[PDB]
This record gives sequence, C-alpha cells and structure tokens, in this order.
Amino acid sequence: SEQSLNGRWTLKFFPQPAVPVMTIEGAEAANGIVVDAVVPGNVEIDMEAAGLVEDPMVGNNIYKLRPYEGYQWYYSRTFAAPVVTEGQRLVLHFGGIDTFAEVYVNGIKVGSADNMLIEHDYDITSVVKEGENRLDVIIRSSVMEAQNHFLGTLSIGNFSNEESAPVRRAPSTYGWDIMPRLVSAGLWRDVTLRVENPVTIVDANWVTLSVNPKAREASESLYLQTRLPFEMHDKVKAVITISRDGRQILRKEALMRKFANLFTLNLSGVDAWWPRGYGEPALYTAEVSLVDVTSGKIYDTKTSKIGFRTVKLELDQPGQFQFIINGEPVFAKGTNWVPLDALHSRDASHVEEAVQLMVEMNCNIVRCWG
Amino acid sequence: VSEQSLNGRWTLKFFPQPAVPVMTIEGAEAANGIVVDAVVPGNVEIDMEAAGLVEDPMVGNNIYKLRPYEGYQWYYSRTFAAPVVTEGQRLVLHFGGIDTFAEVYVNGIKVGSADNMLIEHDYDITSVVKEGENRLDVIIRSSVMEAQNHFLGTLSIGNFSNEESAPVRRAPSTYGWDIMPRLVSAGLWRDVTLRVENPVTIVDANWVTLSVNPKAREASESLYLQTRLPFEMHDKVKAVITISRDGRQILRKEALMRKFANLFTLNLSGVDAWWPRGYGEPALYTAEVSLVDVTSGKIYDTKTSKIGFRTVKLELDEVNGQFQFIINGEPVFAKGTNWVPLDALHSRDASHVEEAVQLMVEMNCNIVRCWGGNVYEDTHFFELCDKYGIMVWQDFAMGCGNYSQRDNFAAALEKEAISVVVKLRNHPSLILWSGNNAPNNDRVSRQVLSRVIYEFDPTRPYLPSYYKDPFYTENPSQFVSEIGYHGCPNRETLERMFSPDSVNPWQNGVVGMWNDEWQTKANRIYDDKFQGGRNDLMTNQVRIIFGEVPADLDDFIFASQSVQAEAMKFFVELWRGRRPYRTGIIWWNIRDGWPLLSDAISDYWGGKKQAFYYMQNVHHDVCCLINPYMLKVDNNTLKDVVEVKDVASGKQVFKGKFVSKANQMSEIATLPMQKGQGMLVISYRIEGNEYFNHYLYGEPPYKLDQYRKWVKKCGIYE
Repeated sequence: SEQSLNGRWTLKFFPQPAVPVMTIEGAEAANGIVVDAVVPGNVEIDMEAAGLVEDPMVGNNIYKLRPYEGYQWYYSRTFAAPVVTEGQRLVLHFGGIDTFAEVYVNGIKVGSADNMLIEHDYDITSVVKEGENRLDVIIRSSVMEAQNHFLGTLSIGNFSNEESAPVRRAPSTYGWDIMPRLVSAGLWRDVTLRVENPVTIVDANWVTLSVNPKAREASESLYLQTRLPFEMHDKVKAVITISRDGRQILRKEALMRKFANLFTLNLSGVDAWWPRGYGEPALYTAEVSLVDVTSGKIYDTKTSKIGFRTVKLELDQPGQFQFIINGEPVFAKGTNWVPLDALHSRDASHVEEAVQLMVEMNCNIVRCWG
Repeated sequence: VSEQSLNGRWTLKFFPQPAVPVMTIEGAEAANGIVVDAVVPGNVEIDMEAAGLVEDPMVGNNIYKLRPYEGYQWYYSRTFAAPVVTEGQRLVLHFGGIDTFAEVYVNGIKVGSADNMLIEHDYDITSVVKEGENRLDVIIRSSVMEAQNHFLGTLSIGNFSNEESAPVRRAPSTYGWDIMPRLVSAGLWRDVTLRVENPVTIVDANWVTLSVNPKAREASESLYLQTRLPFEMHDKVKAVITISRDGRQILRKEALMRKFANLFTLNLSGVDAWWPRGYGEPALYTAEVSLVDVTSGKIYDTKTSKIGFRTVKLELDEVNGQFQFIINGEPVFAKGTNWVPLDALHSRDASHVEEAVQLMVEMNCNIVRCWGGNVYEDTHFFELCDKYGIMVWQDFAMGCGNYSQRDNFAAALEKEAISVVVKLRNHPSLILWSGNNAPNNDRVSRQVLSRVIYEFDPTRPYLPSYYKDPFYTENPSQFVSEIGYHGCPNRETLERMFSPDSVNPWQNGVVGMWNDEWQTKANRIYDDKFQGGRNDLMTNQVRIIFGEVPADLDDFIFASQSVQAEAMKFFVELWRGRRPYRTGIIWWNIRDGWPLLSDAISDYWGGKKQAFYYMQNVHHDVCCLINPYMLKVDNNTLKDVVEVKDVASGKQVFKGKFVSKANQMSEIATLPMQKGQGMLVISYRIEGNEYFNHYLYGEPPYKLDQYRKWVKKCGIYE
C-alpha cells in the first residue's frame, strides 16, 4: 500500500530573519502570507495562482522573483493514519525537497533534508498517532545557506554561481546561458506514505554478465537484498519471473536462506537490447516477490523492465573513445538533455513530449547535462 | 600488580531476539527465556549442551538443529569482588573475546559497547565499581540480524564468503565454508580478567631487530617504549632493560625516564640469531622492561616476553606468487601448512593449540599461513611458533571476496588492524602480513591495511593479495599457497561422525551416491537436499588413480588416503625438485576443526591420515626424491649414499654417494625408464641415521590390491 499525500496543502511564506526559522512554533508565529499550494509544485506556481507574482515567462517578469530567494516556505497539511499492523513500518517518502528543509510529523521532527536531487525516506511509525496527523515542512533560503561555508580559490570565478558550490542543488537554477535564474523551492515531486512488512525487498539490482543475440540467450544476474526477520528465515521463497507480453520465459523459486543472495539466471530464447538503428529495444518484465512458503502470502513485490545489453567504452585527447554495445562498435548520434522547466515540478508533464522529439529525430544517445 | 580472573561459573539467560534488540538490563531481565549455568571461557552451545537442551552438533545432521539459535540473544551475568584501588591506580575490565555485538554493564552502568570478536576489549571501571557485590552483565545480540543494518555493494554479494560476514567483523568461516561448518555461536570465548594498573605503567613495549650478524654472534635491538607517567614522577622513574637466556644475563641497561616515550638502542654481543626450522636454531632471549623508582626501588610495572634476533625481507618479482622469503640475509624454502579453525566452537581453541603445533613439529614445517577465514590465534600460539621455529604468514580476517569501500567499514577495520598488529609485532615467528583479497583499486587492501603496517610495523612485508595434469606440473607460480586434494578419514573417525545406520557412505548400496549424512559432513552449509557436489571429488580421485570404486569401506578408506598421499607428496617433491626456481609450497589443512570430510591429512579427533606419514618423508631437512626419471636431493639447511631399487623385482636401479650442497637442489643421476606399473624405494643415510622414501612410476589406472602389496613390501607405512 502507498497512499499518496499529493494535492492541496497550506503554504505560508515570509522573509527569512537573521536566524532561520526551523521549528513549527516559529513558523506559526511569524508574519507572512498564507496561500494554498499544490504538491507536487514550486512556490512560484502557488503564488502565481493567487496573483502575488506575474508570469515569469513573459518579458522581464523573471527578475521580479528575485526578492523571494531569501524567503522561507512553510508547507502544512493533515493526513489520516493508515492501518499499521504490529511489525510493519510506515515510511514518509519524499520524491524531492528544494532544498534545506526540516520535516515534522505530529510536532516531532522526523528528519532534516539537505539535497534536492535525491529522495528522502523517513520512518514515522512511532510518531504517527490515531486520527488527525499533521505534516509540516519548513524550507529555508538555499541562497543564504551558501554563506555557512568558506569557499576556496577555485570555487570562485566559475560560470556556475558561487552559491551553488557549497550546496547540493541543480547548478542551472542559479542561472546559466540557456536557463534562467529561478532558484525556486518546494516539494517538487511526489509525497507518499509507503507501508513495509517485516519482510520487504530492499533492492533488486539486475546485471547483464554476457549476452548472445545470435543464439538468443543471455546471462542475467540478480543481486537481491531484503529485510528478513530471523523467525522468518527458511520460511520465505523468492519468485523470479522474466516475461514479455504476457509470455513467461523464466520462473525460478529459491528458499531465502540468507538475507542477500546472487541469483544468476541463464535465460533462453531472449533478444538483446539495442539502441535506435542497431536493432529492437528488447525489454522484459522482471518481477521479484517474497512469498511465504506456507501461508502463500506475498509480502513485497518489485517489478521492472530490464534489457539484456552490455556496455564497454573503448579508449585509445578529449573524445578518443567509442561505445561498444553488445560487442559491436556503435556510432552515437544524439542531443544533450537540459532542464525541462525552470520550475522542475512540471518536468513530469514535459518528459513525454520532449522524449518524442528524440524519437522523431532518431537519436541513439542523450547526455543528461550536469 | 593484580589480575583477578573472572572466569568460571556465570549465569546465561537466552531468549529469541524480538523485533527491537534488547539493549538494557531491564529488558533482558523482563524477557521470557531460559536460564542455565555457563562456563567462561565458553560458547553458548557448550553451555546448552551441558544442560541437555541441544544434542551433540558433532554427530549426524544435528549441526542444523542449532539454526534457530542464530537469532537468539545471550545474557551473561555474574558478581565479582572489587579489589582495593589506591590513589592513581586504575581498574580495567579486560575481555579477551566478545562474540560479538554486546553491551557491557558494571553495576547497571554501561561501560562499553563491543562490536568485534577478533580483538580484546578493555574498559576502565574505576569509577563505577562499588563495594561488595559488583554486578557484571553482558547482553549479546544476534550477529545475523546485524547484517541487515547495512546496505551492501554489488561486489560484496555472491562470493564464497557469506553475505552476513561482509558488514560485521567476525571470522568468515563461522558462517560456512568448504572445510568448516556453519556454527556462528556467541559468548565470552576468551579470558575475562580484572587488571590493576599503577600511575606509572608500561603501555606498550615494541621490540624490533635492526641488524643481525649470525656469524659473529651480534645483533642490534631497538625498544620503542611507551609508558604512562605522571609529571610528578618524571625524572624519578628509571627503565630497567634486561636481556637474558637460560638464566644467564647478557645485557643490562638503565636509563632515567625524562619522557613518556623513548627509543633505546642495544648493540648486543654474544647472541644467536633466530632461524626458521631447518636453517638453524630458534634462538629466543627473554627481554624484560621494568619501571623502577630511582629512590625507593619499587617496581611499578614489568613486561616480559621472549624475542628473536631476525630480519625478514620479501623479494618479489611480480610478472618479472612470484616472491621468495629472505631470513637473516639468506634465501629460505618455505614448506608448511595453512592453519584453519581449530574448532567451530572457538572457545575450545586454546586446548587444541598445544596438540596442533606439535603436528607441524612432526611434519617439519618451517612456515604456516594462518588462513584469513580463521580468528586471530592468541599469543600462546605464536609463542610455540617462536619456540620451534615455524614462521607465520598471518592473514587479516577477511574471506574470499570484497568488502565495503566507505568510511564506516574502513574505520572499524583500522581499529581491528591496529589492535592486532601491536599485539603480534613482537614475535620473531611472524614474517608477513596479507589481506587475503583479489583490485589494485580496493581501499581495504591497498590503503587501510597498508597504512596500518606503514606506521605500526615497518619491519614486516605486507601484501594486498588427476594431479599430474598440466594444471599442476606447469603452473609457473613460484610460491604456491593453496594446494589440496581430497581424502576420506579413518574408520574410527567415520564411526564417530555418523550414526551407526549411516557409517557406510553409499546410499542403498549404490556406489558413487552418498547418503545425506555424508553430504552434511562434506560441509553443506544449509539443509539443501542434493546429490553429488563436493563428495564426488573423493570418487573422482579413486576412479582415475585406482580404476573404480572399492565397495568395501576399508578398501575405499585405503584408496582415498592413498590418492591424497601420493598427490601432495608429488607436489612437495615437484616444488623441492624444481627448487632453483620454486620458492615454497604451503599445502592445505594438517588438522581440521570439526567432524567433517575434507582435504586434511588429519581429522579433528587426532586421527592422522596416510598423507601425514607420506609427506613426512618428503619434508626432512635433507630429502632424496624422484621426479618425472630424475633422482635428486634437496637441502633446506645452511649445512653442506642413496640406493634406488624396485620393490617387486629387487633389481638395484642405482647406488652411489652424493654431496648435497647447503640451500641447493643437487641432482644425482638420471634413472632408466622401468617398464611396467611398479614402485621404487629410496633408502638414503646421512650421518649414520637412516631415512626412507619411494616413487610410484607408471600410468593410471592402477590396481588397488596390487598397490596395497607394493607398500606392504616397501616396509614404510601400513
């Protein structure tokens, strides 16, 4: 189960004082403006929906957002407590927080975020009560956080802003030659509530050792790590299924003796993955599940789509290399991937349109710019 | 000044570990469990077997019954008397081995948190100790569940070592291997004492031999002395250094302590060099350091240990095991055994050290590589190696595979590496440190461990990492380290390992098919029912070298120990035969650590196999042997007749004198190719003492009954 906490929140913004507000009391006692926010979303969208700011995409209205870089942002909402049996763990997942933020649940701090580029998972099993819970996030100024660090000589004078060096944020958000200075802020990705049984898959890392497209075979290894209580050892099996279009190709069951195992599979009758031009992008649904060998109850499932391919950069001056996919030297033709939107919360709505631009132009490679 | 032993009768309370691990005394006392009497040092399985709760894990498939106890907690508890402590003294609670993750409490106050089973743990309980009954509580938690507190890498999953052994600092073999079963266990597996230290005391006395002239009987010995010394005692304490041997005194030097740390150099005279077994005598000298008050003459602390004047250098050739050991400036040939666990229940390792070291003495081993999968043997083990002359190749405790590259693991490994090096850097037997790994981009083997040796031991070299087929006779590895060959143990051992209804190896009389009880003793880590695997290596060797399977169990025992004896004897004869080029050979297992089937030449209960006596005759200091014929003698000493004859026909193949030069392989004469499957005897006498050997010539398959009578007419062996 994964109940989504996306929707309408309550955002309160105010200039950041000399001491950044980091508690729910200081935020609720400050002097600011309270508007309705949308999660996922940026704070510029929430203020634009209330007429506080003008459209930054028209003319010189982008500089009119400059004073908001030294503002704080107070998200708030209420959520019902999901049914949690004893032994399960309730996790509050954050797809993205821009950036330095202090998360609170029912008045108790449940973590401190310091990066907008990675996820943030918080175990809130004990703090969640019965009924009306409250989730309050308090973001501070990402620009002012750069002054908490002393920079070196080489970190000053670059085209990237000196404010971007001591922090972990997207360098283009501070302005570049192809993207504007819209530092922005806010929960720009999904916020959900995942449940975790005492037996739950931690990671399912698929690796392609060798591939043989001619013989239609490939060696696929699976590195599985799981949280398995010892009272559940030797009582749970792992079901590995690799199918394609409702057609199963592999079904292997193995008893969970250890908590981490390497399951090397020798697939038969499977096509290799190829870039555009060099063949078909053969994908296979690879689903893993931890099922009780007695009650038959499935605890956790991790499904994905993998491709039997091998990569090997062949070197010999910048650029003296060639990609070798599946043993054949391929000629790369593609574009660099830049930000899809200065307000990165809308990148999910533009990814489908932008990828179509590459399909239409038949690009085999794409370099996601740093 | 005082060391009260806390060994003896304890109170062990074990219970299934809940979701939240028990950390405090209140939770352990309120938990529902079973309480029995425990013995320290001792494993928890020994304390449960003494109460009739578990059956003997050494017999049958009962090793799998200790599986649920891997997720159990263990609550040791006792009371001790508090010794009187004067002003400035400190009371140290010394644990010799905590297995593994435990919380130590003294009078309800947490004094330490142990997370390593391979090093010692000292806790100053000077303040928390009261008068009367002083409670001591050690609450251990599961080592298997602790592996889930980490996120492993890709290169740390799927190796021979268990994935539970990667994040923790324990012995990898305790989780399962090829020659040791899965017995993780727990408990205070070493001594627990109460040491009292004066304000003036010796923290460490590191002895290092700088120069050795073994001919002129001279040596230069340095002492890096670090002491705890209050400033009021400065200029009032003197260091007394005494070098003695067999009661007589050689050197005595006194120096006033003006600093807490000093380097004392000693140009000794009339002393002998410590040579390995064969190349000389293991000359040991008792070295003693004492801190004495310059006015009252009171002794504050004293450290006594036997040292050996020796220098070690490893000349490695790389591309161009391509190294050669140099001891005291002379190239030595290394021939010895790899040391594996002496017991899956490691608390009983101490009782087996005396017996197992003598096995290398009768084998005439001059080197022994302590396998990385084994716990660090205590000081008493290295003391026997100093006494006899058996060099040590100590591997850091890491199994076959790679480990974490992050700061958390590297810091926990440096703490263990420092504690181990400082503990063993004063024994002349220890000659080399190694990581037991695979590569040159590994932080563990190329940075963390190397930096510890660079600072705490700059004297010993460090390293990061059918039988006549061309895989063995053409391998260009000058220094081989893991050569093995399977062999079935003695009958008396089989009758004790297996139940009476399973002493016979064959299932339903079908030869080649092993029953489940033989499959488990072949080191089956888990209860996975399958046919074949490792035990098929015993049948594969008997079929090729002797034709097919001997249905008679005694005929199969004789066949299995003969294919192992003839193989590894041919390996020692091949490395000693190609000596000018070969640098050393270290075979696998001279004593296993559990009732199991392995490549060992001797089982756990002491049953020496035929490969023991075979390799003895090819391990003398001066040994005559035949290689594919070529009769040659190899000499493993620094000190400068033979009769070959067929056993059946009795015709003298060759007779004559020989001059075996020191530390050199001297070839004798080329023998003619005798037709027919037979056997030769190599009788040679040196200095009035007689010695015997043999050489089996021909080509397999052979006949078991014919070979049984060849060695009978030989006179050597049964």
